[PDB]
Amino acid sequence: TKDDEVIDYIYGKISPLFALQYIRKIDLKHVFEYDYHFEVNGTVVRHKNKGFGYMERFFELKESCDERSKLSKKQYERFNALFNFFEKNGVICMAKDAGTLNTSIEINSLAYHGKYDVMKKFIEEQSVSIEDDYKKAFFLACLGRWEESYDLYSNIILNSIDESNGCVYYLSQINRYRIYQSITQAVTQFNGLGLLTFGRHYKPFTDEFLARIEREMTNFNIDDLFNGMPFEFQKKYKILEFLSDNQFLYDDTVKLFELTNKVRSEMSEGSYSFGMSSDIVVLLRLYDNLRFLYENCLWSVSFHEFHQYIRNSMSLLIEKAEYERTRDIDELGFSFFGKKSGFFMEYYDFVNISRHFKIDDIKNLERSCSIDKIRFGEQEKIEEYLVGIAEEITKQFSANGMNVVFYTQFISEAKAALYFAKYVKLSEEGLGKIVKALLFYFPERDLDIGKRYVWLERLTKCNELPKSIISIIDDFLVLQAEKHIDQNYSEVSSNGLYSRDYGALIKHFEKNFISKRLSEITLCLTQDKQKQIDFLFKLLPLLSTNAKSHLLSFKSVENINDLMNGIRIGLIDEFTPEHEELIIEYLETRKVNYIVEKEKGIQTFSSNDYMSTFGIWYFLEEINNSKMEEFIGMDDQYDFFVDPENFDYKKFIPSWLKNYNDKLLGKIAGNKHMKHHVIEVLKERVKNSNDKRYLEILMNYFI
Amino acid sequence: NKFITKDDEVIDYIYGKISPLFALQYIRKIDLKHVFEYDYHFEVNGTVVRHKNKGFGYMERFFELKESCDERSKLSKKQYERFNALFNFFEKNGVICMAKDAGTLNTSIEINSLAYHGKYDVMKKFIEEQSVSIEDDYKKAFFLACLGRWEESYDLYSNIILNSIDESNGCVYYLSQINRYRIYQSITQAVTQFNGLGLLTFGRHYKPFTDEFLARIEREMTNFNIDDLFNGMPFEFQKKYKILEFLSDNQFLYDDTVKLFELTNKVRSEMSEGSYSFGMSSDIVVLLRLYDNLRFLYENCLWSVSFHEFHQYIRNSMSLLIEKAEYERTRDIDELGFSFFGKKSGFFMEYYDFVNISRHFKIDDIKNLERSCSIDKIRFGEQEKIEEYLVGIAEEITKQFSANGMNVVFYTQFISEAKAALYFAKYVKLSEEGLGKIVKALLFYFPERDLDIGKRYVWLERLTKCNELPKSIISIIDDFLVLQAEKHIDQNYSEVSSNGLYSRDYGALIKHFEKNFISKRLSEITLCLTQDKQKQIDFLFKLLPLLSTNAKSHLLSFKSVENINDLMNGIRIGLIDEFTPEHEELIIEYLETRKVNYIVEKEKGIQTFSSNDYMSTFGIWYFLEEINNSKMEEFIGMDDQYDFFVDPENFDYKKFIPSWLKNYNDKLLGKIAGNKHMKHHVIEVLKERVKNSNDKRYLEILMNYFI
Amino acid sequence: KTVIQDTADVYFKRKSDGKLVFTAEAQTASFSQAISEEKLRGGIGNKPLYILKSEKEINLTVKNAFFDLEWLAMTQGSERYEVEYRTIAYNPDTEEVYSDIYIQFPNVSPSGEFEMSLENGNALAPEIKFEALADTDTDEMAVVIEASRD
Amino acid sequence: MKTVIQDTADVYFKRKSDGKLVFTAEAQTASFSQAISEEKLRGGIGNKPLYILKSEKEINLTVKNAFFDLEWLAMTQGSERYEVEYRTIAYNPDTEEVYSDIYIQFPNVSPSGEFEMSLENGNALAPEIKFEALADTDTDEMAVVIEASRD
Repeated sequence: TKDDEVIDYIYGKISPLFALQYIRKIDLKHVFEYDYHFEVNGTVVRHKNKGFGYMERFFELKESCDERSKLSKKQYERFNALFNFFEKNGVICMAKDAGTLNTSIEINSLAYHGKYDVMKKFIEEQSVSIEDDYKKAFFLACLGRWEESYDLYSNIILNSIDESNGCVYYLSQINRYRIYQSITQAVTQFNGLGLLTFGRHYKPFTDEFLARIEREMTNFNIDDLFNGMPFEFQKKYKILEFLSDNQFLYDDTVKLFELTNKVRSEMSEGSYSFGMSSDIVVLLRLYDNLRFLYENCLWSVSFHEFHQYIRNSMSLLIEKAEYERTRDIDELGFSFFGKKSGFFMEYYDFVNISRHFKIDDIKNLERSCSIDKIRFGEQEKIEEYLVGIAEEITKQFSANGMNVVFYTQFISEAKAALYFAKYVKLSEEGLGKIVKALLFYFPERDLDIGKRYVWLERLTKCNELPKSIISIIDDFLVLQAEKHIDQNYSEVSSNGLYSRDYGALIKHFEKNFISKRLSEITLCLTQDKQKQIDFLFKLLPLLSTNAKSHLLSFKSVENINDLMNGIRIGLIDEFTPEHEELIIEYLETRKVNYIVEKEKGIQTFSSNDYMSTFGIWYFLEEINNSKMEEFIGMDDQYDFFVDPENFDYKKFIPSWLKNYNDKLLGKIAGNKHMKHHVIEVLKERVKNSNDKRYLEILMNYFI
Repeated sequence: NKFITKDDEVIDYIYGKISPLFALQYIRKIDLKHVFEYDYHFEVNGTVVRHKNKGFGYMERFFELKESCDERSKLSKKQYERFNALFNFFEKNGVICMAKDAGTLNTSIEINSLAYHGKYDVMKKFIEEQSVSIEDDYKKAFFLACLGRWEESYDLYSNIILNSIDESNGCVYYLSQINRYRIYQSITQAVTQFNGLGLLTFGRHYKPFTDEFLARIEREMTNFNIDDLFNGMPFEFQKKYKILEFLSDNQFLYDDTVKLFELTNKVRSEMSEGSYSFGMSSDIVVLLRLYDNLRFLYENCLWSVSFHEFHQYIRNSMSLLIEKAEYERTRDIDELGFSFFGKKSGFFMEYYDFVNISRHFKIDDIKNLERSCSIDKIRFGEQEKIEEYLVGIAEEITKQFSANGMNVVFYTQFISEAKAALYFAKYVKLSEEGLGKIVKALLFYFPERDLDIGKRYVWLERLTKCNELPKSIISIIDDFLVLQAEKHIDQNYSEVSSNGLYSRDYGALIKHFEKNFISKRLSEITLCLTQDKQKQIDFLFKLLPLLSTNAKSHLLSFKSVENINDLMNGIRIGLIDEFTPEHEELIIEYLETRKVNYIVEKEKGIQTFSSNDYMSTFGIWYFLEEINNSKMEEFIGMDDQYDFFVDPENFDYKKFIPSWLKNYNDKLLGKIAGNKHMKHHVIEVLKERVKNSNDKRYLEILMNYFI
Repeated sequence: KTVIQDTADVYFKRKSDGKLVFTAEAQTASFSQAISEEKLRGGIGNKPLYILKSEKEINLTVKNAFFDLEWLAMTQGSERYEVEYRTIAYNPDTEEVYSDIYIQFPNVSPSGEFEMSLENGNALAPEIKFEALADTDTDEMAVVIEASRD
Repeated sequence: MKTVIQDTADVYFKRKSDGKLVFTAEAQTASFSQAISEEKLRGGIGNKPLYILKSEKEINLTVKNAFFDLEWLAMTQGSERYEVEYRTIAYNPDTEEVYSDIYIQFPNVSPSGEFEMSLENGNALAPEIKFEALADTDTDEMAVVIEASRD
């Protein structure tokens, strides 16, 4: 009846929720005994209300003006508190009066933004409240210091008994269980595989600590934690049941599954969606879950299941965005959606993708989405985040002290961030910092030479190359050259790229380099350092004329490896009969090897397979020697290249065409004997597969 | 479990821990870890590995006793009987041997529930028989529930729940209570959805339940809370049957859904990389899990099988499996791709898979699968059992709708399965009698509310895709047309459709397969009809080719052509060879009227649409030379396609819709490709669309004709 | 992190009178236009002289809980169901409400699957599916009214 | 016996320059991937050469059953880059008889897996790990395959 009778109930069943900084909107259905629905857009719909509408009156009063003053001063303060709390969580109006809504999301946790230095300042500070200790423990846990976090959690849980607030006790116990689980899995994985992956045995935790934690929680179960809480905590805080077990992520994941199926069906059918689409719901739910789990200092964010959920949500959103840009015109689109408002990727989305993905998932995204067309906004914060990452890497790996525990939790984020930096614009000084961090101080164990060069080119793709980066690369290359002085310092790579590609990258943009340091190094080279002369032989274009003249003496003359290395730099332009003789010698040795293998039933596949370039030379009239025809039957590529009319086209693997340079593909479409057959395999592959490169080859050159 | 040291003690322990589980027909394999307190882990294959064991391997001891014939004889007769019971249970469940010695294993899948096979008549006969035991009562309750007689199902379940405690059975009480709750939920949702939208749907307010029953079901269980059913009831059940805990809450369809979501993500990731998987792939696990779930929820007589959640699960699992099969059909290998697993199951769709697709799918999702995957290339097996299933569906429909008996409750459940079966029967080679029965059931007795005159033609044509048209089907479609003609006396009948085709397309379909089809009964109907009753004039003129020569002359004296619909239909039947200037004058008059109402609309500013744009066909007339009049050009600017065809010289290609080319004939696409004025823009737009989309028809059209 | 959302409005009405059934909103509102054709006709008769084989089917979807209280009760105790959509569009340059969009169908048929028996208590949401139905006379289905005269 | 169809595989690791057999054997998942890629890193050359090709090339691996060893593990508790050997059995489809064994060997292998499962619910062991096949500048490398069934 009276307005005071309305507002007192709301305070009575809302006010205890002030201990938490946030509650998700869809969780408010629990605190009202399932009476209403509170949608992810902030609107209100009634479900089981049969009596007076205690919900609608509050929004009626909020909209009204004079009714606000008709209450008492204490009730006016209560209304002010309720209004402030509701505005902080985004509940705007009700469905009947609902107009246009612009939900506000804002993560303020220092953990999300990765400002570790500020965390370091905060930690060395004397706490004045239990909440401060809880925050400090979480900051330590995110910082990798997994040992002291347990002690601070024990202290906060011991000192929280004599206080009328069970929320801190409950949350601290959940966090303690989580850190214990993480410690156990970490030590197990260490003692199992780190002796092989890292090269040594690493034991960050003393045996006493593991024994104590095992003794303390050998007999603890998580499902019955809430039932052991007092009845008041049973009653007021029913909004926190869903966090006790792992059923919460189950309930979110099933909803994501249903939404994903709906979105995929929508995409396949080619329909339109009015009102609220099925992807805005996913985005809002994802952001709500993120800020719930972050602002309230919940440790569940550093586990695999949360990563899977956020990964799937982002992948679905990006796929829908890519499909949106390439939809057909039909006869309805322009009137309803003109001047397409493309899905802009802001700083929050970039941080999410960088933190929660691995390299394989990003590559999978790149193979099925033209991610370079997507706009990238708010670039200053992207630059700040990237520079902070680079500085943290440099600081961590420059000193003698490396935190292995924090190394496992951080190296993936830095890896993914420096990979994804390809599609965004960078400042010059920031580019210098990032390139220095990627080249010098990034560990070699996890990142190889070829991977480093590929990453450097990826970062080069969007920004030009000024002189500072050239000097940085020159310094690292000189360091690598001088390190290659021990008799056993062989180099390895996963893509077979090595330092030759570094030289090529330098030469591609700037053309008249001198590199005085390398000239000084080579001028003092006397003799008897075979691998040292071989190393900078492939570095010849970056050397001086006098250095070149010095190097031409005691040169690795004509060996097949040396022949290919020298012809890859341009030292040899046209073949000589000696080169043909060496090619024939290699072919004859390979034929004897093939006879031996056939006797033994052995087949070999090599990344150093020179067997294929010989047919390439023969087909383009590089070599006029006519004794190649006797080596038919060794490898399929040789037969295809040299005898187009004799090769059986059934063996023609269609993955070969990807590696051909464009002028071959122009020349491959000139001879009659290779036009009737390659066309058919091209059509079959383009029809039965979604590879766009095959379509490009079929379209531009053959047709 | 720290005192297990003797072999006979091992057998006693295993018997004590397994013996309560002989009441159920079958139990899920992967949930056996719950019984043994997480001690071991039963992989879905059937092997076992150690998980939380620190003492004697009693399961290992039983396994090694199993393969040792001599040691099996070293036990007492009572112990021999216990071991035999254990062996029979372990063989029925599906477990075979240990993981460390597992070689090649062939797990068996079999479903015996009569509800799954759709044998309704035998089920009715079983229902009418006299009961024997309480388990028989449980079976009859399930059968009554599946038959749409939800009224007596509640009564039977109440009787068994009242008599349950006398026999000291534990499983029957729990299962009966759960089934009671689900059947109540379903009754409530049925009446609510009835009063909500069935009034508009069926056209009447159907009330198949008396009000007192609703009052009682509301009274008895107002405050039923289902999560407490396991926890609140005695402890011996709480310690023995801990495997059956999940049936109470809703997590029993959440855990499986989340696991399927994870496996789907893994399979999709592996598809886009080209990885080769050894051992148990990530798709075999889905099939095994789905079959175990089906066996559990169908053998043990549960009512959770008619719900939307379980249908979603089956839909997703089957769709993922078919996607994987289609991908594995076409891919590239260098040398060793075929070396690994040098064979393929090929996803041979068996009888159980066909039943699964029929029961738990709708038309839209089958259409999605048709768009994505190529089902025609997938092989089919046991064409005899599927024929039996389809004929059973047809006979049930004929029996139900032939007499005045109609059960609306059964109608809500049976019609989706009937539709899905008759749609998906396109890819399976059918017999003669079965084809005749199916065609009769589709054409005559299938309700017109769920299937208008439009989609029936689609379904019949798709059943003629993989089969021929023998004399019986032609005769029965002739019978359908004759029934339509006898029906074509109503003064208001309009033959509405959601596809655009009517009874004339059935006759055209017949004439395509067999031409010399001078009709007999239709000829008499036409002859007996005079000029006064002219409602049948349209239906007869639409169906001109199916008539006699005397009927031809009579219709020549009959009928008239004055408006443009008559002209268009006569063109549709091939009667009209050319145009005298009179039809041209009529076309010009229609075009002129279009201009005046167009200027009116422009004055008010509506736009329009009107859908069947006869002026696009007029532009087609103009381009393709059949009409060469010059007055046609006065109407440029009506539609985008009109300008695209009539005057390509002064037509901007921004206004070109790529989806027009879907509706282009072989000869028309050939003619348009033969031109030079607009060709290059056409190739450029088609290339732009093919490059960035996944429509195979676009690529085929671009390739075959323009190149 | 700010997302802008829009609304719509749906109005059923039975023919031969003005009985009004309506939904306040259309959340899902999956409007799906599709085109599909297959090989057809025997091809005999020399020239076909006709290329107008067309198969245009229109599907709709609505969300609501408002079934009207005046005649639902009277019928509680096949004359078409024509619908009229109404929505608004704004000029991107000015972002001001200046155009009213009216979409009209003169003949529809409700085709809802009566198998929505779900397991838990949902948020009502009785999704209703509609199919564009056409007679054999002329025109019908798609008619659009465009405002923003200025 | 209706429709399942299964098979099996085997995995053997090795420490280069030593006879130390310290690793798993089974490879339950055992996904095996090949990928050849190229980009515009040669987008420009002085022309008239002969070629370079390149093709990058890289092959991945992943196996999981654990239980590496206890002797060699003990002696390592107190960087040859390792080598692997595969052993798989194939049967003739016509006769379904065990007649062929496949020998696959990769001379170099780089173990690099995400050293954080951090899954909320404790699993039944099976720490899946992946491998990358390292290649040098000398010759050969990658794969050597031997085929049995000389019947």
